[PDB]
Amino acid sequence: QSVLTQPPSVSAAPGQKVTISCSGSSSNIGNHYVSWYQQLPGTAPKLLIYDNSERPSGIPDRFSGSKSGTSATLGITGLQTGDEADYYCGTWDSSLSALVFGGGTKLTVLGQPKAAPSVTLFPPSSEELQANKATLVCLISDFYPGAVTVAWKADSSPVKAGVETTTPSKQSNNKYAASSYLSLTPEQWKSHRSYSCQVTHEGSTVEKTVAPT
Amino acid sequence: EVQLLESGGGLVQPGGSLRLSCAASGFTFSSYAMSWVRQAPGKGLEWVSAISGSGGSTYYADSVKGRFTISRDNSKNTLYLQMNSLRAEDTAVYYCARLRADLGLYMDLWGRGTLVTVSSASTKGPSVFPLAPSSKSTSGGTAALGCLVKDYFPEPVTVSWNSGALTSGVHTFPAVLQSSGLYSLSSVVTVPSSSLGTQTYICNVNHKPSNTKVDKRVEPKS
Repeated sequence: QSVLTQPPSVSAAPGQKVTISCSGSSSNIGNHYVSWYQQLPGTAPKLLIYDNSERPSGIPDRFSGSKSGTSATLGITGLQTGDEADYYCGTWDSSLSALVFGGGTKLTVLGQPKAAPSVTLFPPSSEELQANKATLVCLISDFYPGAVTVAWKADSSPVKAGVETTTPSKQSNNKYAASSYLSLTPEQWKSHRSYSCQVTHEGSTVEKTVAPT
Repeated sequence: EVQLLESGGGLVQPGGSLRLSCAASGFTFSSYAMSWVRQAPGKGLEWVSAISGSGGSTYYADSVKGRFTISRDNSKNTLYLQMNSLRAEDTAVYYCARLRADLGLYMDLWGRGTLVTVSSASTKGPSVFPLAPSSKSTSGGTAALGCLVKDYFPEPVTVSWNSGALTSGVHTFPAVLQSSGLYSLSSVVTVPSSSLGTQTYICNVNHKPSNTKVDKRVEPKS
C-alpha cells in the first residue's frame, strides 16, 4: 500500500547528494515518528533510519533523516551505484490504527545520460471488440532513468481501475522499457469520446490518444 | 550473527489456506515483538500483522482482519502466520520483521521474504489480437505494427515476424501478471509506411507450455 505519499523516482550523479520527501497528515507523521527503509532490487528491505533522524550502527553518516509537521525527509550524501535502490518511508497511523509506508522512491545513480520516453498507444482491435473484450495497449521505450509514472484518461477523467503496468527492464540497447494495459468493456470504449495514456518521466509528460472512429 | 528466515511460501487457489513460519536466532526471541509486512509484485510495502513480546496480544491490518492469524512459539524461536480464505489481493512476498518501539515505530531486522501466489489460473494458451496500422499522420516517418499475446499461463511465449525473416525494428516487451493471475505481452516492429501497401507482416506466437503456435497477419484498419 501507498498510505504515505513519496515521489516515485529521484536521480543524481555519483558523489552528489539527494533528498527524498514523505507527505502524510496529523494521524501519521503529525504526532508519531518516521523511519526509512532501503530495498536493493530483489533483496528484502533493510532499516536505514529510525526515530526520524537515527541511524543503526554500520549504516554510514551519508544517510540522515528530518521531519516537521506532516512531512519527513531522507538525505544521502556521497552517492554511489551501491545506493541505487527503492526507498520506503514508514511511521504509525492512529486513524487507520495501522503501521503505514510510502509508495516507495526508486533511486537512479546517473551512470549513462538521460533519455525521454517514446510512447505508442495501439487501441482495441476490431477482432478483440467482437470477442466482447477491449484492451488499450501503451508501449513505453528508450528512456533513462528506469522509473516512470503512467496515468490513463477516459476523455479527461482519470482512470486507475483495470490498469496493469510492467516494471522497467533494459532492452538490447541498454535502455529501459515498460508496458501498461487498460481493461475495458466494449461499452466503456464506445461510450467515451477518447482515451489517453500519460507517461510522466522526470518533470515531463508524453501523452498518446486514440479514437474509436 | 543474528537473522530471521521465512518458510512455507507456496501457490494456493482462491479460498485456500497456508501457514508461513519464521525461524529466528542470535537473540532472546521472546524479548522482542514481531511483525508480518508483505510486498505485492511491483507495489509498495504493506503491514499485515504483529504480535507482543509476551506472545499474547495480536494486531491486524483491516485488509487481513479475521482471515489471517499471527502466532509464536518462544520455546522454539518461531513466528507463524495462518492465512485462511486467501484471495488474489493476498499474492505478495511476506517478510517477518523484528519490531522495536523505543521512542517510535521501526522494524530493525527483516528476513529474506517468502512468496505467496494465490492462483485461480492453471496452464492456458494465448489469444492473439491484430494491432492497428496507426497511419495517424506519421507520413514519411517510421510506422510500426505489432501483435497482442493475451491470457496465457505459465510463461513463456516466443514471438517471431514472417517466421523470423524480419528482426530489424522488432521490440518484444516483458509480460504483465494480470489480476486474473494470467500473463499478457506485446511485440511491435517498425517497417516503412510506403511498404505497407505491398509487404505482408505476420507474427508467429509459440506457447511451449500449452504447445500452442498461432500465425496472425496484421495490415491496416476500416
